[PDB]
Amino acid sequence: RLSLQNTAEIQHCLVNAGDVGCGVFECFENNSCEIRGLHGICMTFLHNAGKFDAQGKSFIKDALKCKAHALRHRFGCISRKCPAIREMVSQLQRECYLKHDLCAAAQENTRVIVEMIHFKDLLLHEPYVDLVNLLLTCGEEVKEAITHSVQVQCEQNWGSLCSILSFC
Amino acid sequence: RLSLQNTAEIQHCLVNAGDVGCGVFECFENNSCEIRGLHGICMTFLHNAGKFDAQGKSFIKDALKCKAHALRHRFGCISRKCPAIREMVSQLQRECYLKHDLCAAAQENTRVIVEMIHFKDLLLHEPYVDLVNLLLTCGEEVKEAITHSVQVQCEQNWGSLCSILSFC
Amino acid sequence: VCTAGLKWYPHPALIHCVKGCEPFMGDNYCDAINNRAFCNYDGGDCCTSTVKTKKVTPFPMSCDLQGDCACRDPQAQEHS
Ligand SMILES: [Ca+2]
Repeated sequence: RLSLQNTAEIQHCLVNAGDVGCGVFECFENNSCEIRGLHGICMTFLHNAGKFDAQGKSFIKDALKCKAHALRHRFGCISRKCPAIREMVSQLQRECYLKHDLCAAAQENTRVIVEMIHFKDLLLHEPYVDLVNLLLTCGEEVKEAITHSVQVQCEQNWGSLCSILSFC
Repeated sequence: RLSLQNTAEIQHCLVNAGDVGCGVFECFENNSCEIRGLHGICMTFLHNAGKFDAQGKSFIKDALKCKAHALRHRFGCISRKCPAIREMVSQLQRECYLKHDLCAAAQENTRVIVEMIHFKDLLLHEPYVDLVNLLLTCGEEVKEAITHSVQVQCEQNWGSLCSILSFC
Repeated sequence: VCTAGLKWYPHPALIHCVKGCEPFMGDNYCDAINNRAFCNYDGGDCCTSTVKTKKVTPFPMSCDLQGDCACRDPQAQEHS
């Protein structure tokens, strides 16, 4: 159900905006599909890229390049349906994270990745949900730290709601 | 942090709107404190009070009257801060529900309340949060049905996110 | 009370049970069931001039204000 003029303007982005930099992901936002946070994703991670170590910086550069390149190339025959858009975006995220070794950067910067994740942003946008889903399968200590952090923010922002959702 | 003009218009609405109807809770919407759904509460539950049994209708009318009357009277010298407003709103909701026997009436119409409750509604508004929190404390069968429903819609609108948040 | 003709009067066949109207008469809630001449036309909840709030709220609101939830009381000024 994506708008045709939205398709035209987004392909104008991809043909004009270069892969390096968030501008491609800058204008992926405000789409009809309401798949938001890519602005937030790129801004937050590039703000905190310095806090990431050298391996973290290498991983974030590789992941940003992969995301831009794959979302430029694979944006072809995808159907107009927004759920399909989100589904293919999820596959692109998964591939870019898995083949660029996100989990090791998670071990090396457990505190940092805890720092970026904010419960409001996790609730609002799907890509953060995908990130935390992969985080919970990227290391026992890392998944434990992520669960502790999400419990802390969940409780402090939702009151008894957090225990209501967390039966166990 | 509630605006003074907002305070004046809300007290004008309260002194103008009667005990019955959505008028009391209609003006309460669109406030600076972002506590929403009160107009939705009145609108939906006055839709569905017919589906409620006779005791359900009596309870729902009594609860609406209690909410309007108490929220009008106790809206006195509370501080301008929204968190206090939300706290007192939740307190009044739970007080009216307990004094009008929400639990047994919900037990008689578990399926109906399952029908009204929506994942987006609980995701958006704290009032319905208070309602469902009390509902999970209103009967083992009722809480089980509410948990089944909330899991169903939460996984419908979240997919694997709902499962990964509901650890066990 | 049975008469001398060995027949019940009033005859049970002529008598039948019709669903009554809810105790909601006079509660300012205009429901179609109570809005009948049998019970005070909902106690005046379905006529704006009669309801003490001087405004009719149908129960539920989906009920049409001009249908069965309309003012059915002839003595009301709206009918006049
Ligand atoms: Ca009535």
